[PDB]
Amino acid sequence: EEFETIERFMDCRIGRKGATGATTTIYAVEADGDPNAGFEKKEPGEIQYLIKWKGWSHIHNTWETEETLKQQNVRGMKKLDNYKKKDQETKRWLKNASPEDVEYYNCQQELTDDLHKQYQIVGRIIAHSNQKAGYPDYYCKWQGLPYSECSWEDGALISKKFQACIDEYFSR
Amino acid sequence: FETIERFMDCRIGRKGATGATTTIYAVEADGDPNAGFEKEPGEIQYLIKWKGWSHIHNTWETEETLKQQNVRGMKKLDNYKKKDQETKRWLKNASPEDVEYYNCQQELTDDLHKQYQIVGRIIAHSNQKSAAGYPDYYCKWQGLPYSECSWEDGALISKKFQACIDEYFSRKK
Amino acid sequence: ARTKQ
Amino acid sequence: FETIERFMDCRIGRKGATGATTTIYAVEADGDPNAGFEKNKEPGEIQYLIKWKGWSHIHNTWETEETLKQQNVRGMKKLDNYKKKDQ
Repeated sequence: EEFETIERFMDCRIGRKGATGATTTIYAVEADGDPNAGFEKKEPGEIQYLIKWKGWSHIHNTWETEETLKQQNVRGMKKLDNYKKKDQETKRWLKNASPEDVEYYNCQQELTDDLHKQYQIVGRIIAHSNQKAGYPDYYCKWQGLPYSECSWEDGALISKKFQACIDEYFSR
Repeated sequence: FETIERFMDCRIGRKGATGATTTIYAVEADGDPNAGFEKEPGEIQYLIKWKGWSHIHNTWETEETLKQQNVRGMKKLDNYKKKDQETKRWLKNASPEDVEYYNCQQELTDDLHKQYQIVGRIIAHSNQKSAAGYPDYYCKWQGLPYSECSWEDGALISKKFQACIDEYFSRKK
Repeated sequence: ARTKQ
Repeated sequence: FETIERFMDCRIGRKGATGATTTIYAVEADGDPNAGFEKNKEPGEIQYLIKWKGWSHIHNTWETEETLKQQNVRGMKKLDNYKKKDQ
């Protein structure tokens, strides 16, 4: 009686079959490995979308298939038809875009993408919970985003990549 | 029936300073209904980014106008408020340092958001023209990926981005 | 087209 | 004259947004006639991006069964085979 709902489509790639979901979170990749790591270096492809989930911070995005989504009962899938239509709509414009335009497109998407990557890195932990199952949860200010997007995140992790921010925090 | 996609900002301004008359294009063409706000006693108004409308079409709205319009997404007004409260409580007593950050790191986003409202580049136009003779323009917004491009009214755009327009047709040779 | 009219 | 060399794409677009007026040089010249479309305008047609034999891609256009129909292009067989997708 739960079900996440997709909020924003972040990116799409052609990737290894099964290299979608939980194990594609930046911190899983980091922890364990990247299921899409070797890809097309021959083997079957699968157009996958990078999802931003309602309720979770970008640090939790995952790659997904038009199916895995259905096979999971996520809401917002009406957004998937909007995206698809748009991507083709542009992949199209590409083959004919003058080099002067293709360059702009590349610079902008380059930037845009770096932006979308900050969102995943703690900028400053501003608060903390004092209910430890062994660690405190931390309230995080994400780089590139408003405080309106601070989100409680599991301690334990945070520490795995952002100790400096929590060691900082820390006045005293 | 419209949908609240995102809460961009929060303010307090003249009562009535909400809706269409509060867009930046309307404001530029007619002045700010919130004009030189302040003696004035005010209302809590939210800057809202709508579903299927570009940031150039955002508008300030009060919890009331929202309900009056039957817009969908009201759930969002509660979270936002609950979140806004959570922030304050947590920043009641923070170093002045904590506070500087917050104000800098918030002026950054404030300024960033404004960009979405300006056409960084027009990349195609319509074969059909208004009765006025304006075609519509597929606009690429400053700060947002091409997945965010959109078709905007010809007349609307021309009022403020005639360059991009001029420089779009100029690029044909 | 379509603005806030 | 006029055979079909290959169906390049497919789409739902404004009725009429087909033919000469859909070449890249014509779109760039006088705007895209599919501009702004989206399923709620009542034109809704299935349109195929049909690259032509004897013409390079810049000349490819968007046609419809009815449009291919009345021009009398050869290669319709291609259409049948293109209308070939299952789940």
